Amino acid sequence: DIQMTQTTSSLSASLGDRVTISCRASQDISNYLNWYQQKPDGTVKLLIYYTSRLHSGVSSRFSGSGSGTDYSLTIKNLEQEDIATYFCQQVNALPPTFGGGTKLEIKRADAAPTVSIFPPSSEQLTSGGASVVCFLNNFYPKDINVKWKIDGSERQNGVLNSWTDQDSKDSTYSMSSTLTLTKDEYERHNSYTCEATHKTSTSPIVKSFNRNE
Amino acid sequence: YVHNDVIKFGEENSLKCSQGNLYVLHCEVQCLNGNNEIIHKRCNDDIEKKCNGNNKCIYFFEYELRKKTQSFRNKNSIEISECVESEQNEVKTSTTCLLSNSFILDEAFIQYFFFIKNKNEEPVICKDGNINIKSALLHSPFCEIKLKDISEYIRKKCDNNKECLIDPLDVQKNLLNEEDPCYINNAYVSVNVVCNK
Amino acid sequence: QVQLQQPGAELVKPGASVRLSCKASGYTFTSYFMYWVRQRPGQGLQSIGGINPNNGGSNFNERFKTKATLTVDKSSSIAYLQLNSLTSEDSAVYYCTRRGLGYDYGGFAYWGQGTLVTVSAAKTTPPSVYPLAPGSAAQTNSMVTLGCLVKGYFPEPVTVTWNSGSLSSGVHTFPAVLQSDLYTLSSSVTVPSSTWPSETVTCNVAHPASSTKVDKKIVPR
Repeated sequence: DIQMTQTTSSLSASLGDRVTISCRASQDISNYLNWYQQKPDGTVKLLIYYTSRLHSGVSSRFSGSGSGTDYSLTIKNLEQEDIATYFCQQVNALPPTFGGGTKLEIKRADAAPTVSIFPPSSEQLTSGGASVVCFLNNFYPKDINVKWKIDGSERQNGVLNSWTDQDSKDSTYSMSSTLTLTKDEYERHNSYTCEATHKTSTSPIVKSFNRNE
Repeated sequence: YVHNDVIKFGEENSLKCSQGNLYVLHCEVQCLNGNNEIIHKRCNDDIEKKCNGNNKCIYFFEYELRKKTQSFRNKNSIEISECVESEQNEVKTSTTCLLSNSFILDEAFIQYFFFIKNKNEEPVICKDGNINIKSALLHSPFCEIKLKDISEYIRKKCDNNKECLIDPLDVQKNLLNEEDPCYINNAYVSVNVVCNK
Repeated sequence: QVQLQQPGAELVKPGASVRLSCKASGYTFTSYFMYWVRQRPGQGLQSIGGINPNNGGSNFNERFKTKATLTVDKSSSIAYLQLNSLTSEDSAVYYCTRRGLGYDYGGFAYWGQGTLVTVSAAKTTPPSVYPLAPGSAAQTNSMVTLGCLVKGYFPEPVTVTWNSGSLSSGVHTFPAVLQSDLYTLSSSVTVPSSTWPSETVTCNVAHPASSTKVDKKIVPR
């Protein structure tokens, strides 16, 4: 099995930019190299085959080049739609083999999170559980931290966090933070707070409610 | 022996038979057009005119719009119209050497072995006796499926008849429901056949 | 039009095997190899192997020489990938795929949706869905964020839409997280304050593994 190597794991470029993604085979593959785009939803599309032949319907912004072991995918005038993972593949010697892929992220202006907090629903409480939820939406860059407080006391146990991939339409990121405890413990306290610390300010963005209101 | 050649535009292909004469099996052009899409064009007839029935030939392919040189090399040129100059362009073609290009089989009780072109219309004919197919194989060495055994089809359609039409295009289009240009434009057949009585 | 149809999901007990199907249509099945590809959740594409439907002959990538068995049914134009004696590490999406053209340099232009194989002893369980409704708010033009919390289901995937797909912008559906053999996920939607609650907002949660859909209306509290 010919080993394929994509050197860059992850790429960040601005709109309109030109990006190059490289691929290297462990032995001469005589131009039998293909390129694929996998969008965040998992759908795989053929872009280029035989080094440089565009697949039908693919935009001429994509081009391929190379020979021997070394091959390059070029994307001109980057568009938002281009957020994806790009994979090469040799078909010179069966079985075919893929490179490890290169993730492409599109730059945008920094953005503070939009923070919203939700108490447990009546429905969930009726079943005996109590989840407090907090969304930190449409921020940029990726890195963010959230802290939960219950009656002023920081709380770590029972917190489950989840992060989206980069939004294909506005290039932002979003996060969900869910603090779960028993209905009994929930009813032993009054105020609940989630605090988002993001590089767009030293002061956390704070959202809170009181259970008895 | 089958020569399966892949050649660029500009590159000369020089064929020569140690014995026998050339028989062209298929030819295909793949090139960018002015609308920067990959198109397919024929070249079989051109190669046949230069090569078939000769012990040697030489040719190269070139573009409609070119700077015309004066050179003795030019007698070997074959122009392909709608193509525009591009490294993506490519011709794939195969030839083989045979002692005879006739499909009339003169003797009984001896195996004949020969190839049948991509778009053959000439029947195999026993001068004496009737046909009996030992093997009929569909070759497509440039495609991901390289070989199909069509012996049973040819056998039922020809055995115990005086003549047999083996038409790879009709076999593929009508028996195998083939639509892919790789197979349609480049497959060819080899046959092993005997005339009995 | 070329179509390769795969089931959304397979739940397989550890140590058992499963036969994945890939039902092809819109082209002549015997004119192409069928190939298969694996993708573990956060990883890349890995080729498994491919089969010639005319003679049943196949090639395999090294890592799958025993893990995978390829067959076809020419009559019904179905390709099968049998995965043998699975472990949790075989949990992954499995795609079938075929070349766009029959040339030996062809790339893989047609892909099935991929089957998410979950290797686990846990039992299928439908989701509970809870509404995430905002508290009191002034009469201002600040946009309103709503949501739904989905808990207690197994296996993945669940899909979420809003107003049966009508409300498509301003939605974030977050990756599921596994806890105690149960998944939890959530989705948010942000709408103009002029619309909800007079215009209704409902989240629609689909869980094909349990054949269940839950349509949770978000109501002011």
